[PDB]
Amino acid sequence: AGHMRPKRREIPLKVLVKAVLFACMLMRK
Amino acid sequence: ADQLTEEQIAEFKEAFSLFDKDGDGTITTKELGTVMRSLGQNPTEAELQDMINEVDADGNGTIDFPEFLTMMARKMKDTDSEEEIREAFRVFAKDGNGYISAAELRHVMTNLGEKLTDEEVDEMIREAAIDGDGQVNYEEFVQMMTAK
Repeated sequence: AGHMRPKRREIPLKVLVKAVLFACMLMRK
Repeated sequence: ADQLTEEQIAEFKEAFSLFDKDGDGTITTKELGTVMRSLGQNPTEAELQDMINEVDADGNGTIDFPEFLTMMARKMKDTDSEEEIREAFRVFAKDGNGYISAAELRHVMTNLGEKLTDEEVDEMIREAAIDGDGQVNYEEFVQMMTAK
């Protein structure tokens, strides 16, 4: 079908937005 | 006990300094209000003293690391995870659309007005280099939230 297989070299951010998707629950109407 | 795996602690760690100006090891109201405002809520002075009241960890207007998230951690208990992730996008997406940019990382923090260098982001920029262009829309922005 089509293989690509990702590689790991650098670490992710998962906070500079996650620390924004986290506070979007405090008062979501 | 204090520091877990990189992506496990990645959120509350970095979001640990988000509020913590003083950082007695807790989160204060004067902080929680400086936080919220960047999401698109009504900038109230008591909103921060009120937000820590009901989610009171110490109740001196301070919230700890396991409590502030108890609401996103709640979304982990509740299956409301489907309708929130698209509005949680709106958090950063004030355009109601959202385009592919790795530079977004720098717009979120500066949305609060954080200060970073060209090399700091050259790495944080390359930490997201896709295909070889370097831009990322709602696909990696939500996946950033949908993935643990």
